[PDB]
Amino acid sequence: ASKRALVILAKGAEEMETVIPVDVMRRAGIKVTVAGLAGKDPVQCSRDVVICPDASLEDAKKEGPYDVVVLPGGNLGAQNLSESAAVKEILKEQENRKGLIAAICAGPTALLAHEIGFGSKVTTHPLAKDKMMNGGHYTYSENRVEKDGLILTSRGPGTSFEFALAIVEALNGKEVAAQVKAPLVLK
Amino acid sequence: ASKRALVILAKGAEEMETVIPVDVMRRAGIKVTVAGLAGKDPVQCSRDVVICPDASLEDAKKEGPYDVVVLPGGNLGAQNLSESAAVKEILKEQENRKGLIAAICAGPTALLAHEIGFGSKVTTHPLAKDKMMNGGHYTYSENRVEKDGLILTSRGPGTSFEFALAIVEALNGKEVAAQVKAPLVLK
Repeated sequence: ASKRALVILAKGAEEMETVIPVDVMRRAGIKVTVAGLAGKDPVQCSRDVVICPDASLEDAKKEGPYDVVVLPGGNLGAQNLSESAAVKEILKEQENRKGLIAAICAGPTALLAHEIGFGSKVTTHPLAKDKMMNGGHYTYSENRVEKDGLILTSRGPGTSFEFALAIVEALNGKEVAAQVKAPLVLK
Repeated sequence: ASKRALVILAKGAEEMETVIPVDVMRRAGIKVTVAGLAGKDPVQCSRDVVICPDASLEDAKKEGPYDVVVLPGGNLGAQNLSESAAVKEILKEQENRKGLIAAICAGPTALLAHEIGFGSKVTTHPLAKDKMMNGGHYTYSENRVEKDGLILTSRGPGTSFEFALAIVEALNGKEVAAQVKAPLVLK
């Protein structure tokens, strides 16, 4: 069967950090569901790009567990994710079932807000470090992509490809990741 | 005043090649208009990401000339751009007025279809080279970003950031490009 990914899209989400992983994972044969936090309506991203989610988080949630739950960054988007009880439940369940959780940029602060994976080595956008480290519940890393067990984090728009490919490797293996990477014309 | 950019969005367009330049240019203070080729309705991109254009190409066109006309890639999207008479007129006018034209991935083949900038040194996605070189109307380059005068081209999803930053430098200068680049956490 094909692995499945849940991407939670909220207003203020960084559109590059949303689209790059969605696109790359789909190139990997992963069944991706772009779930709107607020509902089924179009989401206005941080730089005003408007994306239409495949479904509402409420409905997507009802579609069994996913092999990975992806949290895009963007300050306002991360704040929305952090204040959502629905998101809290989803991450709690994913962590409990030992499923992968991937967050990029300011996205990881949602993990702190919902007390997810405390003790994990994580990274975030440089400007989100202080917020993420409030209380010292995680150990900080400057690696472009950081994967501590089932907690995978990344730094920003510029690390989106590395972040996406790391998720692909975790779900479908190194061979698939390399196959998907070549046509992208990356480094 | 602020520079203005026209991004032409067609069905099948590569969403990463569309969103990255739009986002980066907006970070640069450039007024960007995402114009839908088919109309004002949402556009289904190559990897099914659905983007809502700011306006129709027909209406965007009526909004005077732009400092840059951007053509995203994606095979099906490039084909749509190449078959559009509206696009032909827009590029002809931009070239005539000596305005910048930027195309990435398969996007440059739209230039060939509309006989734009013949004789220019250009690059495209590796798989689009043969189509672009039919007739030998351009000279090929393997540079990740190629800028020959007012014709700026790039190779693929993985060169999108370099492509966008090149456009920013061309419109607003090196200082602004560097300022916009730092927060992205690129190479």
